[PDB]
Amino acid sequence: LRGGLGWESSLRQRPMPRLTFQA
Amino acid sequence: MQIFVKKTITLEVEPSDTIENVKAKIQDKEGIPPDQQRLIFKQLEDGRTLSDYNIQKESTLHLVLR
Amino acid sequence: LRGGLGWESSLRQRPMPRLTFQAGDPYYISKRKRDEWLARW
Amino acid sequence: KTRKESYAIYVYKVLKQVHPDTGISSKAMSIMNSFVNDVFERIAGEASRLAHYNKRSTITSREIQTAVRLLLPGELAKHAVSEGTKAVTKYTSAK
Amino acid sequence: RKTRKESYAIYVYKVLKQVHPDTGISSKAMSIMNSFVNDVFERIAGEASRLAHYNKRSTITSREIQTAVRLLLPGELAKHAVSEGTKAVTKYTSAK
Amino acid sequence: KVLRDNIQGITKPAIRRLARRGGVKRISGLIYEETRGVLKVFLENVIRDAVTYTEHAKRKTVTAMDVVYALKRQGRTLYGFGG
Amino acid sequence: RKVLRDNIQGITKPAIRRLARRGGVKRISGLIYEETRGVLKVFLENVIRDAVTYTEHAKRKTVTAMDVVYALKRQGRTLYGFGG
Amino acid sequence: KPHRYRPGTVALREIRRYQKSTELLIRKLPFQRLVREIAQDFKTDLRFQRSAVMALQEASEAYLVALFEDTNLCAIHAKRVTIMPKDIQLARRIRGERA
Amino acid sequence: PHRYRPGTVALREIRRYQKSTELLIRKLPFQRLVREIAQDFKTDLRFQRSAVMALQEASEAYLVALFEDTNLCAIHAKRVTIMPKDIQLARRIRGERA
Amino acid sequence: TRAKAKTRSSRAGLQFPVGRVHRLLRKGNYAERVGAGAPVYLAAVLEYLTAEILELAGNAARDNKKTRIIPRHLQLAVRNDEELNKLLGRVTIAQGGVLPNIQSVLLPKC
Amino acid sequence: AKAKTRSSRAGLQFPVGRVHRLLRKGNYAERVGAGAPVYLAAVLEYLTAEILELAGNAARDNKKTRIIPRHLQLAVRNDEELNKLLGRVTIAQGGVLPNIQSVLLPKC
DNA sequence: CAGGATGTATATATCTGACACGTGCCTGGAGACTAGGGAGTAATCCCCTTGGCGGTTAAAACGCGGGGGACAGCGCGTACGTGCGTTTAAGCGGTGCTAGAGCTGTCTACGACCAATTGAGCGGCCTCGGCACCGGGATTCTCCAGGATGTTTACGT
DNA sequence: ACGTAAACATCCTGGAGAATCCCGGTGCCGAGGCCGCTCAATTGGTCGTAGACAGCTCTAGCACCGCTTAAACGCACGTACGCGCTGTCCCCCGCGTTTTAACCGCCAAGGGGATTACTCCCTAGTCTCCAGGCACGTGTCAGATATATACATCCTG
Repeated sequence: LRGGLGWESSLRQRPMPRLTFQA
Repeated sequence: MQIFVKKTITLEVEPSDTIENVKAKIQDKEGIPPDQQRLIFKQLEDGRTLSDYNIQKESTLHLVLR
Repeated sequence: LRGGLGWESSLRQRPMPRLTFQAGDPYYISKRKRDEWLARW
Repeated sequence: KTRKESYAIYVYKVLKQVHPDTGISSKAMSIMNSFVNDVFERIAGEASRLAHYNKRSTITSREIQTAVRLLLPGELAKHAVSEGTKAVTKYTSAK
Repeated sequence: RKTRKESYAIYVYKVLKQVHPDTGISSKAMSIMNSFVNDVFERIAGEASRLAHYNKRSTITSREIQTAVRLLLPGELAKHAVSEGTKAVTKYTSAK
Repeated sequence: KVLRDNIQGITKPAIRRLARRGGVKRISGLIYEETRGVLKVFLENVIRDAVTYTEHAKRKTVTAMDVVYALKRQGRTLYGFGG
Repeated sequence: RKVLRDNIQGITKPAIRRLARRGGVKRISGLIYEETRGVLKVFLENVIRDAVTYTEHAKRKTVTAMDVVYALKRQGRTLYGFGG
Repeated sequence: KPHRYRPGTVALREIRRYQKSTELLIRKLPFQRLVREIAQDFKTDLRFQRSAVMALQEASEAYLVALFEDTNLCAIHAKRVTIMPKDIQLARRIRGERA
Repeated sequence: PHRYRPGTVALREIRRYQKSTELLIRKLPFQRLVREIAQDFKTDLRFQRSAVMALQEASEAYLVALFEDTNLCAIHAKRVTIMPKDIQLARRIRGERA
Repeated sequence: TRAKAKTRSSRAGLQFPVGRVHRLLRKGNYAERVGAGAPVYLAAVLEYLTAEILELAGNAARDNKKTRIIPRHLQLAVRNDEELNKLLGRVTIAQGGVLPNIQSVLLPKC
Repeated sequence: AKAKTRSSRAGLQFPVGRVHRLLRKGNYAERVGAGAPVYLAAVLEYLTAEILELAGNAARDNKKTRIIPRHLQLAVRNDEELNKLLGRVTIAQGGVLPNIQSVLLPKC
């Protein structure tokens, strides 16, 4: 996925989400 | 002019007063002898005055029992 | 007070010591126990 | 007069290339310009330090790529350097 | 026998003998002090360079160094530093 | 015209709102003074560097650029003010 | 290959105990000897990545003390003693 | 007979409302007056731009909110819901501000 | 027979290790671990003798400072035993975990 | 004279000002000299970074059914990505707000 | 004519000339001032003198006549301003400041 | 343990308009096209530092076992922090109004770049002694458990 | 009401390791003298950055007045805090006993670094042209407000 119009390929598919550690 | 000594103690003082004179104020109010009191603002010696320690009104003083 | 022979005066006098912040040990107790301390004191 | 250099037009161009049906606020544009300037300064400073490493007086693509690798974390770096390489391998292709 | 290295060891030893006439310093401590001098020098010089880029200037005059040292060192340290620095510059004005 | 007792301007409900955006539920009464002291210390630290930059620039007003660059000095760089 | 125990067991229980005592903790739970190992591995990966990157950029095939100290300085933990 | 809300559940609505929004929370006039009062000691008869005071507002609010995020972590750690000043002090110490 | 009260030898060890300044991690296992972890990034890597020492000594300081912070967390929770949650929360507040 | 001029950005296939990046590198006295490919690499990296950030921001904005990118969307796009949050760990965004999130224990049980 | 070193005419021991050369070759600006190396060398000398005096006092306390990096760490970490300046620095073989939390210590 | 009511939210449709978006002008900055020359590029070699080998052997790691101090859970009392109603002190805004001070163009001149000379300050190279390590004894210093003197119930009347 | 005994309760203390003081032998490494050399101080020119100065104007500070709004105050009230009690259980401190880190020595050689010749990429400089910044002018299609409803919580047999 990602990409879009003139940005075909490249980008970062499935980026890492923030963790937000809970105590 | 007022300060707060931590139990929490309220004592009226003067800029030129010494620690020992302030130390006697706890004895009158709380009954704790000055020799068993160690005052924190660094330890403050009896001879040095409040102004020498840069103590102003509503200063943060701490009392720990010996 | 500082001195330093060759470095007469100048430099810094009476540096501030490190705070070394302490955890929850303020000698704080109940007033009833504190009241008993006054009788002993 | 008194012109002010900015990355506004280029940021808008890449925005329209990546999202041809959306806009951007003036404050958002200013934030993006500040981010671009900060990242440029960071990468260029790291490249300068890397040049001063090996007693080299010049800045080439090699150490700017190394600086990008050092700065950008994880997969992002593995993308960016690759992208950068493309921009070079075609730049020398056509003059 | 070649590739001479530059270090502040001689100067650090000289100032140490200026302070404590009867105290030495080990090689590990000498390296600590040399690295500290290098790090502080780089910090002040880099901040002065950025602070000269600040006002579209091209010269790191004494004012930039003074402002950087007043803006890097904390507390009375910085104050003391600038005083010392000013004194040095004043000597440069006196002797020419 | 000098000013005094100006740290009371940060009122108790404002501090409660700041804490709520922080992500808390209950606030002890003693917080509304320790956090005022924290804000005063932070403002001192930032304002000192901003004033230093302004004094070096040979100008009598503190511009936004000086503030944001003082913020960047402390590892708290701020976007959105023409950095 | 040294991928038998990953050699991380080398940092052992008494070593973690000594490090913690130097830190200044009276009592240590038994579930920390793995958390500390994980933290050590993460930190060492973070530092050695930059050190090896510095070595790779310099076209040399050995990791010198300069690369390690300058990687540490870049990460925000300056280290005096090994040059600089 | 009058409708009353149980304590602790209005705070959740408030937390959602102030986390969803993005505007400034401290009043502008008191903060500007405080900034002038604290900066007047460093250099007498100073002057601030409109953006200068606003920039200090955003920096202070972001720092205060981020500190309260770490303060809540400390208070939650002690197996409690409320936050004490010692939570703030320990959060500052761990960050390295008051070490 | 003689037996110290559980908890007093710990202060003895704390004072002994704080007063001293040697290296608390065995040099050979740490060097082997360093070689193993750097093997993944680039195979056939040589390490300077003072490179590993700087790596280990800097690593030791980080762990010691981390244990000082995680000790503060344990006392703050009204305890004396440091726990994995203490290390995790100290790291999270320090800004390394997230 | 010469032929028709054309920008180095066209040669590099970018719309970022490689020429302006080269001028900034020269006038920023980072090094005594700068290579020809260094501004190209810097422009490409800046382009990729701003493209990723803008794409995430636009995705968040379209999620919030708002077609104009405001500073609020920038934090929603940056902090929601772990790598971008790590890149901007010590960065505060004006009018960015905070991420809506509450600790699990604070939430009431069943 | 007879040449006297710039440090002597500035009343310094740190090398003002070497500092000037480092500033010039360090690529910090197109040009550098005449008084900038003097100011920077004076600041470096003052800082070194301060930390060395503290370390020598620590050594005199520790019944030693030469300075070990442990003395440097003890000196730097026992001064609030110096520790704040060196807050992100790990001194080689420096150890740590000996201190204990009050809770851990026995009450009496 | 399922029904009802509420002040909280969801959506819809209107204005309403500051405001990103085209659109010229043109100008300062970028590009094209020459020489010029050091900085980097290759190739060689020389220590040499790095890795790997093999015996002690003793220090440190490892395993085991009793137990005691700490961790954790549950319970009870309260004070203090929250939700809500009522002023009210003050934020916010809208509009003149002044002058300090930020920008900007000019002249000049003085401080910095640089080049050729010259000498000495500092770097490396041995070199000697003395400061710090280490070994061990005697010495105090800490820390432990234990018999011993107070104390306020808890039973009795 | 009221006797004495009883478990706790804690200053006092004997004795078993632990940390110091001192004494002494011994290396290994600082401090220093020495030779040299490469680099900093002199002196001269030239030249362009930055002080000043003068002017223009941006806007920062100041004020006034309505309005309306969050703040301050009080007040029931519940519920989270903090102390206490108890019951596990799991690190602790030693005691054997297994392991291997550290040391010392030897050896092979990979490559870090210094030298030397080359070449070609970056800079300086001219000249010319055009992309981006600025000022106009928008026509808007993104931002509020007036309503229609679902519903999470706190009552109910």
